[PDB]
Amino acid sequence: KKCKYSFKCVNSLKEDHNQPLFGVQFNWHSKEGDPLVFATVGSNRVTLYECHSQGEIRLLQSYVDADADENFYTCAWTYDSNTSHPLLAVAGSRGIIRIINPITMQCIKHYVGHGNAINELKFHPRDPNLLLSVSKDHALRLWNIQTDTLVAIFGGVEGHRDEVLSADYDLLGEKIMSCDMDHSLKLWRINSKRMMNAIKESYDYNPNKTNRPFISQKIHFPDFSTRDIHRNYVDCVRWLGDLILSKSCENAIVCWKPGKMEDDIDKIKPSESNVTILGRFDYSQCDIWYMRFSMDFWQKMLALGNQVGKLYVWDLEVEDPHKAKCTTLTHHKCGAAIRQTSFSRDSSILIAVCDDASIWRWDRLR
Amino acid sequence: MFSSNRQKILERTEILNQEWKQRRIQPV
Ligand SMILES: CS(=O)(=O)c1ccc(-c2cnc(NCc3ccco3)n3cnnc23)cc1
Repeated sequence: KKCKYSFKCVNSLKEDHNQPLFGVQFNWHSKEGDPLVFATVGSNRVTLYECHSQGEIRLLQSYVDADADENFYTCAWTYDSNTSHPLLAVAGSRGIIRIINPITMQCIKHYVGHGNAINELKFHPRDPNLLLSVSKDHALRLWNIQTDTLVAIFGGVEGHRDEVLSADYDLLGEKIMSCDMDHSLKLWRINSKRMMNAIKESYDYNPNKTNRPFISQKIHFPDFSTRDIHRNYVDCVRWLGDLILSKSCENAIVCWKPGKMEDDIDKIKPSESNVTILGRFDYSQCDIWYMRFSMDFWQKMLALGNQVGKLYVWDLEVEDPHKAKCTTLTHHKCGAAIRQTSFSRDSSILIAVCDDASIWRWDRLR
Repeated sequence: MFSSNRQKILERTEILNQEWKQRRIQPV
């Protein structure tokens, strides 16, 4: 087979601040029937938009951080498990996580602790309170945003030894794959008895019932590590079932797995020395740092923007990655680096954000 | 590899989708 997915650019706009847009995420927590909403992050700004019929990109709310020198690199949506109220977490150059109420567009609270900039934020797929942050300080941190606790710090002697660029939980939230500037990819199992007990303990913590601080777990050893996939920085990693997708400067998203071809991901030991490359989703001119690929909810489509305004899309249901390419999405007015893309939960819309502050709306044909 | 990995994706995303279907998150 081949890819048949087609899209048409229905709209575009440029944010008035004129600064690079570094991140974009649709709210996948919105219920069926409710409008399709996405957040963009860039400079000290967080902006909410609604995707209307006829291709309209309606500005909903604009958050401006009081710190003019803040540079947001990422955002991630969640919800309050007690009130069903949507929440948006943002972070960047200041190394501070800010939790925004997306209805009032006000910062509710912030998490200080990382010793440098935050590159990525990911919420656990089953538990909306479990927030993972990845930093230029060489560590990953797991936070419980309901009890305001630091659950764990993933770092130390066998942790990343350079700026951590990206991380992803697997579909069921049992494990994390992370990657760094020093070409290393590391696995951290969070379904261990130690991690499961730390999560339970973070739920029981309340500073009003004790004068003692909550003790975070210090995870110094990953459950697998490799520097034998890419030859340079790895700025984006995602799970594809039990397989991994990661990219470097090579103009390809590499599909690989820990161990040999037949090895089960859950039988992989921390001393595993083998790795297997399965295939490559190739593209052009995307060899500058901080360019992220995305997938739709069902993981049927893969997308990546490049440094000259082209949006590559692949069909993940075509076995051979070399043959999975969709028609590349281009526009004569879209010539700036596309930092990140986001599909709506139903995969009907694909949004791209650029270095020139522009937003591009691509609607999928049936 | 591809076929069994695709089945793992289908099954695991369907669990996430069923969990989402039970939710009524307030719109923005
Ligand atoms: C000189 S410029 O062109 O204004 C410019 C261009 C790019 C960036 C920049 C963008 N994204 C992330 N992180 C998110 C991320 C994406 C993949 C992994 O992690 N950063 C961290 N440090 N810098 C950045 C900042 C300034």
